[PDB]
Amino acid sequence: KTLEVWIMPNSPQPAEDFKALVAPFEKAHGVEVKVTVLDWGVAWTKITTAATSGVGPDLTQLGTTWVGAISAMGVLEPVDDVLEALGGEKAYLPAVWRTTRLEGARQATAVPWFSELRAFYYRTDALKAAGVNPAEMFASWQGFEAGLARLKASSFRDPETKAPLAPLCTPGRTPRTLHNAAPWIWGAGGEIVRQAGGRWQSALNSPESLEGLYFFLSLAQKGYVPAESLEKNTAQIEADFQAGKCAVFASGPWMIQRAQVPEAKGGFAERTAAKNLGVAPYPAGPKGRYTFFGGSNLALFNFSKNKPLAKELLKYLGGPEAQVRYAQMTGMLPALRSAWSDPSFQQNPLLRTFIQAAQFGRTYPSLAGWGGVENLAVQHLGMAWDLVAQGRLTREALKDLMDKASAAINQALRHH
Ligand SMILES: OC[C@H]1O[C@@H](O[C@H]2[C@H](O)[C@@H](O)[C@H](O[C@H]3[C@H](O)[C@@H](O)[C@H](O[C@H]4[C@H](O)[C@@H](O)[C@H](O)O[C@@H]4CO)O[C@@H]3CO)O[C@@H]2CO)[C@H](O)[C@@H](O)[C@@H]1O
Ligand SMILES: O=S([O-])[O-]
Ligand SMILES: [Cl-]
Ligand SMILES: [Cl-]
Repeated sequence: KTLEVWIMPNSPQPAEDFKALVAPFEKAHGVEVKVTVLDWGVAWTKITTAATSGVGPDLTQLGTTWVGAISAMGVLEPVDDVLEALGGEKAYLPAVWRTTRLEGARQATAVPWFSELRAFYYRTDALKAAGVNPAEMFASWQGFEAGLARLKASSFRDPETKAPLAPLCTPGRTPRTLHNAAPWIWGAGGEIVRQAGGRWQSALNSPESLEGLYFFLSLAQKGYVPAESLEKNTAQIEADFQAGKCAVFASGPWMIQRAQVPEAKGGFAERTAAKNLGVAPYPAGPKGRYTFFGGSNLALFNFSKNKPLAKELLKYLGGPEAQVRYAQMTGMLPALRSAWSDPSFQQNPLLRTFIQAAQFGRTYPSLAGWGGVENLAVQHLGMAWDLVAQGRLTREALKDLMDKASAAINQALRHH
């Protein structure tokens, strides 16, 4: 007997860690779990091709923001039974519960696996050298910009690179997601989409969304993000932070784990950044404090030939033992609320900051059209980063680009 599972790179050795996670299950049931690791860049294509073709695994990892879209194609097995066996609605943060289904759908189609949310890594040595108190820098938009100005004026040089650090690293290539931009949209009192009388519309071109997006993109145009960074993607910016080229960088809790792993094993423990590593929440914007809260769920294709066994594996991977173990392996947080209280998560001072930041966590709505909405948004946001790189992003040009984005998004949303 065989189960196939598709996962994304959640840990330093994704396949080996997942095999070690499921070895007790394999023994107890007399079964082999075969795993295939999909890059996040190609996962959507691979998963939607399995969905329409009927050729795929028994289980796939799904990003929380994708559950609605894949569920709407009618290809996922109901898993309300698994969720009831895991403790039902009360066993999960409501934000997590809402990712188990397409908004407004009758049955659940995904089991929560892990949660993640975004905060700022910072170089503790660089902020001390600049005279920046992270408590002031990360409290407010004004404190954020004031600390980036101090980091820009700093005479600090990395002790390995013998070079200055960039104040902020953020990618300017066409993003794959709005994860980096969302907290600035939200902090200004904006939204990506808004429901009015049942129907979803873009709000990327609202005055509030434009204020937040402009604030964020203009940090790079004011010189706090180097030119080189706007020609880089997330993976390259992450490597730059790890190699000691950036003072401040937004990411998920996984990087805490990677900071404790040797380079040999796909970590960065030997690097100065790992030994001078701090974490602070996103600053409060004028309409409050938000950060992106996501993670990944597991779903069972309705064409699987091993549904009963597959659901046993969903109950295993969703349950307390596997939930704590996999969070430990990945640096992610458990999707199961009770597992947050495990003392292993409360003892890393950096992870404790992620946990506290979850009070301001915000999710995308679970829409059928989400894949197309985010794809359309990031294509237009890619062009606004192109203007930034030329010093030509004006409020007017950003409004023009978000009006186009909003037309495209409203036209896609009318197709559901
Ligand atoms: O949008 C869909 C989905 O996104 C989820 O967020 C994902 C990001 O999409 C993804 O790009 C990000 O990828 C991380 C990966 O998790 C890490 O393991 C990896 O970390 C190491 C890695 O071990 C090495 O192999 C790699 O080469 O280098 C890095 C350096 O430390 O870093 C990548 C790149 O950022 O992971 C996110 C979390 O899963 C949301 O969570 C979800 O809600 C969305 O639906
Ligand atoms: O940053 S100035 O263009 O508002
Ligand atoms: Cl961005
Ligand atoms: Cl939103």
